[PDB]
Amino acid sequence: EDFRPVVFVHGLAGSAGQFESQGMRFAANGYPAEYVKTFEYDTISWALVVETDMLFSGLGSEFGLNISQIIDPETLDKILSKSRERLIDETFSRLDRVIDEALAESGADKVDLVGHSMGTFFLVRYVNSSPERAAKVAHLILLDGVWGVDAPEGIPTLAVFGNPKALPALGLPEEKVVYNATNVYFNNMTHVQLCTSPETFAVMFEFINGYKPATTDIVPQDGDYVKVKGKFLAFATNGDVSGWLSIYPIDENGKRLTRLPVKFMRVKGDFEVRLRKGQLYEFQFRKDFSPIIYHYYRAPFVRDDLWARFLVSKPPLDVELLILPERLSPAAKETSGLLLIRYKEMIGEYDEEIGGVDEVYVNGVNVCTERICPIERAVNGLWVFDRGADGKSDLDREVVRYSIMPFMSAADLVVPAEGTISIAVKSRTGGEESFTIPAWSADRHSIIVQFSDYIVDKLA
Ligand SMILES: [Cl-]
Repeated sequence: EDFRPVVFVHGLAGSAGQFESQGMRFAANGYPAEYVKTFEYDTISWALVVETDMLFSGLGSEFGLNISQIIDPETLDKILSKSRERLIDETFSRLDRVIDEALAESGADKVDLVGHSMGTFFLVRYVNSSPERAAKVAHLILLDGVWGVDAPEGIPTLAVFGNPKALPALGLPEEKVVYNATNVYFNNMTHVQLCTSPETFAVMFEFINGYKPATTDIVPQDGDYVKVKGKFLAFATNGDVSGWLSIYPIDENGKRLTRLPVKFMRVKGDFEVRLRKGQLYEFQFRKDFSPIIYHYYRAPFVRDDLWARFLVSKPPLDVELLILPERLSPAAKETSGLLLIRYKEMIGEYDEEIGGVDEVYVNGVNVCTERICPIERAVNGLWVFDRGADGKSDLDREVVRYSIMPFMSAADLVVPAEGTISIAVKSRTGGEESFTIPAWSADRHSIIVQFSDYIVDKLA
């Protein structure tokens, strides 16, 4: 049996990340790893400059609208004043090039396209832009995005929808339906969860090949060394980010097992490295013109991953600024700053349809309350710092500066910069995950811990 390449188009504030576990699920099922292609683009210019089209009644922009608030007036003016048409020629061109180099390197003739959130809106404009394009497409998958339109002409369509409750920005929907297509609904999944979900990988595999797949678990591959091919790129705009990568292996408490790194390298966007399967690692990144030190943490690589993404904070959506006032008080040398990420909504409020709530333990305190991670917010990024630098942990006063940010939320917690910190998460879909890392100083360090979208319960 033979597979055809797949291209993945992220949604607003998204990236290849949302399709990293999917790329590995396809891998263990035969798919040669280098076939799962991700297409990244400027989610901020797209939603602002294109999706404010009347083509879907301005329905795609909704999300770029809110997130743009943080933009500097001069720079936002610059953005909107870009030519709507040229940015679509340019961009859809880069997608052609990408799809070609696909068929070409694989020998197949048709490819399968996947779209998520604003990304669905993207794909559709694309497949309907001409015949020659709709020609090079085998099947089309539209994850929890556009609805209320007819699927492209003569091209097998698949559209999956999650619980709308966790997606305010799309509104009053009685039934999400992409006409004449195969519709699948998981009313027990939230927006991004549904993109990285295993239960959603199955439906995907079947619809594009013709048969359910062997497994949907992340399979630890034979061997001692895995190949990671990631990228340090700017949040939301996905531009390449320049810096220095130092890799230090560590023990169950974040302490470095070597005095020097096992890898130190110049990075300008993309990067490749060979690492030991199942080994804990700390990714220390120093971005250009920022004296801040970034400590990236996550679960070990049980197998080749060619879609790892490390998100950096850059202009125009310099999201790290909102935390700036604080990083600057002398209080900072006494607290630690954390960013908890999980491409699977961390819910703090119960909802029958959803089925549960997660718990995120930072130093014993659970920071995934009902007022910090309500479903509406669809929390994927979570900042944990000393709000105000008062040294007091008001966990009931929601940090307001994230009100507007899509997919984020924060929480006023004090995490002592002495010894270590302990993040422990009991996922709402069963399974705990836990990390213990050095408690770095908020004055010179930022800490990014990334939870795994997939988590097993070999007993439940
Ligand atoms: Cl605030």
